[PDB]
Amino acid sequence: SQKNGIATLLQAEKEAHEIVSKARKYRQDKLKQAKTDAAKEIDSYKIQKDKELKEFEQKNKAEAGVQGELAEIKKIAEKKKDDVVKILIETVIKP
Amino acid sequence: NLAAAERKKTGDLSVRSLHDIVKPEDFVLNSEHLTTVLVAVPKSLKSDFEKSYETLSKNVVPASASVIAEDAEYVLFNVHLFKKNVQEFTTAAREKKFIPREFNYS
Amino acid sequence: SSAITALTPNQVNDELNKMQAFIRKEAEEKAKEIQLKADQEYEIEKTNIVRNETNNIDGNFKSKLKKAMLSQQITKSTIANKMRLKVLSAREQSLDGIFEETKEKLSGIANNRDEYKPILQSLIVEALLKLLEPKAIVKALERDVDLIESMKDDIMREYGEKAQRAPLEEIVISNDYLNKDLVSGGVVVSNASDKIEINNTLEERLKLLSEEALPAIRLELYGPS
Repeated sequence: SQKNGIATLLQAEKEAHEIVSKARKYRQDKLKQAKTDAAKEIDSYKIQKDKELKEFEQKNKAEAGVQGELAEIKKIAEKKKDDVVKILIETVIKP
Repeated sequence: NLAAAERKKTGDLSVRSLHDIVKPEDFVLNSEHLTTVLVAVPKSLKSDFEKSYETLSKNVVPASASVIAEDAEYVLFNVHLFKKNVQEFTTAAREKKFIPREFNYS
Repeated sequence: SSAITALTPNQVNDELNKMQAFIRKEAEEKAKEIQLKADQEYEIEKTNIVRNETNNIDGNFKSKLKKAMLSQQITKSTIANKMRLKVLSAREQSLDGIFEETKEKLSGIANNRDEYKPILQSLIVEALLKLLEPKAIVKALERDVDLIESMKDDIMREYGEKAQRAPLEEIVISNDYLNKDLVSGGVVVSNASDKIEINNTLEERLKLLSEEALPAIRLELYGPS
């Protein structure tokens, strides 16, 4: 008899083909997973860049280093002020 | 009419065509690994074939041989084995004075 | 026996098991390689898909970021200019307050007849000396006309000395009065033909003085920039 071994080997081949089929299913699933994960990574990356620029703009006493000069101007002015006014008055009223 | 008087239409089993001898049951169809080879063995080496064919090459199906035909000088066997070992098997068989009959079925 | 073999029924079983083990193992290895290559291809393709888009994202992100630092720099520039502008404006207003207070003091003297009278008389005569005509029209404020009509003799007597080569006949006090919001004190002296006008008001003298004294004051308290 041959069938008692042939059928055995054929059954083995069948199980084998099932195994390979499972493997190929795995392959398809990975191929789609590539695209899905790619989408998620692209979106998260875009959000990250937007956050980076936004944080660059939201974070990144200008009149403090000038008042010292303004007070100086007012000082120099007020010092010789009354004298100048006095001369101006006595120039208009005295022909 | 069952008692038919026939005549020699061919030569011996080692060189004759086999289309009128073999039948689909003798072959293993549709298999990624398995295939069938036919071996014409001179009658004086029948016993020699029967106890050595299982190791003529690797991956020979054990106890798979069967007498397909027989004439006055030859006995035609069939053997199932892995396709990738057909070459080694036929070479080894030719080394042991057996005549491997080439038969590519489909 | 319908069974051609050189092995015992257990040996052929062992051999069959060996062969099917070979097949099974081959299948398992094939599957393993399939899944491994699938993982590698997953990584490669994911990397490519992501990169193809990040190449476009970083492209415009670079452009946007480049135009942000520029905005910051422009902000800094505008502030830096604003401060200097505040300095110059401070200097200008500083020079403004002086002339404003001077105008205030003139307006103060205007409402002080005790000192205003000899000053008013002094201005009327000076205008006459620049006019040099037998007759002259005087145009003053509505409040000053009383004071002026009470010192015509003084004016004519004073003018008839500093200009003996040009006597004065009659002084006419005009009916047209000066503006309250324009003139604090002083007069405007015109001639008969009304061609020559001499604005001798405090505001006019102050302005004409400011036209030449302002840059002098500016280039005395500070320096040319």
